[PDB]
Amino acid sequence: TTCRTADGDMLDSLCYHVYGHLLGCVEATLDANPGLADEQQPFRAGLLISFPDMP
Amino acid sequence: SSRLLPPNRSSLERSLGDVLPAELPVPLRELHDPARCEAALLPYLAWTRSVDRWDPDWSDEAKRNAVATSFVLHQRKGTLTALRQVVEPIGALSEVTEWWQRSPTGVPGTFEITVDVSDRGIDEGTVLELERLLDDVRPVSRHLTRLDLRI
Amino acid sequence: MIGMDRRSGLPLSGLAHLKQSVEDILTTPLGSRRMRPEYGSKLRRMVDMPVSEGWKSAVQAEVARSLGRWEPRIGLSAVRVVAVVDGRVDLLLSGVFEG
Amino acid sequence: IIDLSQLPEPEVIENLDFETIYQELLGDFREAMAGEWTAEVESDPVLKLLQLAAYRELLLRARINDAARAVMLAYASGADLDQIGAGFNVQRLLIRPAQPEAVPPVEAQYESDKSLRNRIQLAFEQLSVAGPRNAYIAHALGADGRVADASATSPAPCEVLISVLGVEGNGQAPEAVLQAVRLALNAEDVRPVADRVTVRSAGIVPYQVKAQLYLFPGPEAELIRAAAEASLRDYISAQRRLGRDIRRSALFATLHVEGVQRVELQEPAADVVLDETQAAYCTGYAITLGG
Amino acid sequence: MIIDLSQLPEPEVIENLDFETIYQELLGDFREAMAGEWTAEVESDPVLKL
Amino acid sequence: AARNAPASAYAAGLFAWTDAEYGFWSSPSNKEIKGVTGTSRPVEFLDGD
Amino acid sequence: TSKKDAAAAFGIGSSIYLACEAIYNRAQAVIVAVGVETAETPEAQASA
Repeated sequence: TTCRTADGDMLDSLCYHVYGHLLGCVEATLDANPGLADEQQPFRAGLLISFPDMP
Repeated sequence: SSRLLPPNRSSLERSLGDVLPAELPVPLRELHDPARCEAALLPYLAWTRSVDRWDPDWSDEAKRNAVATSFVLHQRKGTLTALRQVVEPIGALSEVTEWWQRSPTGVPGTFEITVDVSDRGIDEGTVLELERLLDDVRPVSRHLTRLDLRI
Repeated sequence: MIGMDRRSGLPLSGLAHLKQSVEDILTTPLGSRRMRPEYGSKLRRMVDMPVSEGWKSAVQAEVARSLGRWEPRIGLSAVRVVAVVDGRVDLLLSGVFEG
Repeated sequence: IIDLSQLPEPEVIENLDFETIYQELLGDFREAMAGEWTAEVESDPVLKLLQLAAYRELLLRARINDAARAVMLAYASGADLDQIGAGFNVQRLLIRPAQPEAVPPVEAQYESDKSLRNRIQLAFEQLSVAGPRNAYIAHALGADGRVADASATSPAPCEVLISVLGVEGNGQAPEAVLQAVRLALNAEDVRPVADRVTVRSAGIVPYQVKAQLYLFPGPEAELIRAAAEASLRDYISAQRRLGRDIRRSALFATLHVEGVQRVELQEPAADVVLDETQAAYCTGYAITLGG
Repeated sequence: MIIDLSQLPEPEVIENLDFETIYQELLGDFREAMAGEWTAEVESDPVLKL
Repeated sequence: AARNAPASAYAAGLFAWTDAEYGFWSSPSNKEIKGVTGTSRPVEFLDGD
Repeated sequence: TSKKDAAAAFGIGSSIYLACEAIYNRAQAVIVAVGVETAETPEAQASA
């Protein structure tokens, strides 16, 4: 379920609209994403985050 | 940073958001790329790539290619191609011997090799290493201790 | 309860700690806090909504909600819309003092 | 084959102490607050926040260093070489695995450390099947009831002299164990080349050591005397693991423990030489105190 | 004869993370460091912003 | 170190702050200046003289 | 309109950035800054 960010979107805001809660849902997104943490926290205009299923 | 904090914030909190995180570099991917290792921790990587011979006298351009091509050298030890690249810091590729250049059925010793190395950059010394630098490429009993050199 | 002041770092407990928490809540939006998307108010989303009698039922709710969630030491008295001047809506918020 | 995990620790990031991290944060803080700094601003709650922040990257410079240890083969611990050995075609095998002879006494056992890393070190010495100096070595370490190998050649060419040494006890390895190297070297050698297999190729001379150590007037002389052989009885078995020499200084430094002011040696009059061919065996030691 | 990567055990350096077990430590590192001078664990307190 | 400022930009910081805090009808003549650390030729105002 | 906007438009350490530094710490307001070049004599600085 890969989604594309915008240039000011942030990680905990995005996966709260997708999942509905943030307990164990942000660091699992950083886990199943290669090089996402290396990228700066204010995301670039066209990075791809693949949100995993069953948080 | 300052942007990470909520919009209603003082100038005190706006300063502390640039200070209280205090991010650091993570130089962890550079530890296994030999062309991007620092010079102080390079012989750690030379151990795990099983680099058999090493000198703390080379330039850094001459140290990193000895680690990067350590796989290809040990992959085909018998082949001539590895022999060409084991003499990497001494820039030298002139001539290699073969059977039929000698007519009476080879030397007694079943044609141990007498390779040619030409070095013009450095003239002092550089002889007493070449009989043991080529020892790891040499098999245990396929070749004999006869050797030839050139300055 | 003893907290620190927002500017200048001073430890104040009763008067300005109750004020720096309520006056922050009315202008802090939802999702601005890190890992706390339910802190804040919908008052930043009440901008440019039409000023109707059903709109005041929402603002008097969202004042009672966003302060009722995260500020139990404040008893809200009255949120009366007292003036509509030039689109600016004057909402009077008289709060009791505790501690 | 030399263990690299017995050295002082390398620092990939610098490891500053708690005080120079704190003043480095304060300097950045003053620049950010330039024009707004006041004595009141540096209050007690704000300072205790900055004393936390000076401690958190004290635990992050310690985090980057402790992560970079367990990635390099130098100071990598168990259940983590399986990720490194998969990059070097190294899978752990079973040495008498969990067969429940009786069901409540479970007896599970794998390969330990500091020898599986050695196989990873020899992983690149197993690629070449044209037989370099180490491929005869690195394939002969597949067995368990032996020690490592050394290669040499005195006679006419394509006659390999490999010295199959074995650590299991008093010297001589069995000839039935000697036949296993031809089962480990059948399609790994070269076909025209032909080796001879000598278990003891130079001879065995009996050695000893006699040391009169001194301890301080102080702690107990039972556990400090016995701690000298804790670094010695595993040291003698590691000498022919590389086929190299013992020294007089090996008989000094392996007996210096906590509580030693001087040592002494009498058993050699002069040091002996042990080449890559020549080896020896140590029968029985007696290290006591002079006091 | 290569070993499949799906039969390896999980390693040491990979950690499951939690925001709470970092943030509840930062509560339990600051509360003892104030010696009872800070006691407002309400979220609107600007120590819980930081 | 401590440099001498003209003290005219610090007064306009109060004219811009009281209009945002107390309004444009409010005088800035009792409000605090934040960046300062002293005053060249300090004037006397003790209690009520 | 901000303290960083005066540092980019007039340079840190200028005599007019230090005046905007005096304003943006106490308040947060709009500043229409002109900025002139430094004259040689202190008497000709008044004429600029």
